[PDB]
Amino acid sequence: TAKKFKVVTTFTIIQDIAQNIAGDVAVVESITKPGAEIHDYQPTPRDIVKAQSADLILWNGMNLERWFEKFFESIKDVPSAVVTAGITPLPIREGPYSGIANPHAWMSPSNALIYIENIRKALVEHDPAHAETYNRNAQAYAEKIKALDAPLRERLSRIPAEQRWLVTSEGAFSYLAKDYGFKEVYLWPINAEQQGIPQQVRHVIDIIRENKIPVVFSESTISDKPAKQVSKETGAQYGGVLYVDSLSGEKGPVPTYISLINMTVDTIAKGFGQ
Ligand SMILES: [Mn+2]
Repeated sequence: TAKKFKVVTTFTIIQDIAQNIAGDVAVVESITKPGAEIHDYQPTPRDIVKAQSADLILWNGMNLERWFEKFFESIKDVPSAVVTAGITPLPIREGPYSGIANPHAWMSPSNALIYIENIRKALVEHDPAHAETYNRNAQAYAEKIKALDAPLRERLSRIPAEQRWLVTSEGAFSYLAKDYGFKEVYLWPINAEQQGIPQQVRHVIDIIRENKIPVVFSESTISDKPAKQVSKETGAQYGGVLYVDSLSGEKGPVPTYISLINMTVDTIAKGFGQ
């Protein structure tokens, strides 16, 4: 066991999934730090160094990392792999990114099985000496992710179907909402320029009052202020922060992809009174 295979991912969710497949034969590091905004991140010369010293670079695609393709052009002789191949996208409904794929495919545990398989195939292709370890690790981790779905689905099914409105800041939850039958309301369709402008807040407030939706949420890499404004002006409580674009630090409450899915579903469920 000389030097371990080095994998660099764009952001922390892919880092944790890939590290579960890598196990002990590869080290996986994320370009973006926990808590950093991932959509419009601005890479630095130190990020170039980190990616250039990798043996393999993984990214989400589906219009997540607006910085990645310009960034990757600076990188020489390092293979890359998009980990969303074979996932059917949901389009963004409105705004300047309307009609392109929503990037947040990982919030569906079913979709995470495809992430796992894409990451497995890339590691097997570019580090074939350890294919047996990657294959075995991916099979074990897929087993965990697959069993994750039933308790979550049952938990959210307790909410009456007609009351299943998921009101968040970024429209980051479309794939989770589809899986578990939530209608989707958000202050902005995808992180970008305009986030909490008027008209946006206005429309969400009207839908809240119309349907007496009991709770609204923010997310961990953006400002909580628009969501707290919406809850102050309406009958909805501020349900807290959901995790979607970033894990927490390793000593934080959301250190892993599994903990992110569980925490986000628990917070939603608690926002509705379990
Ligand atoms: Mn996002």
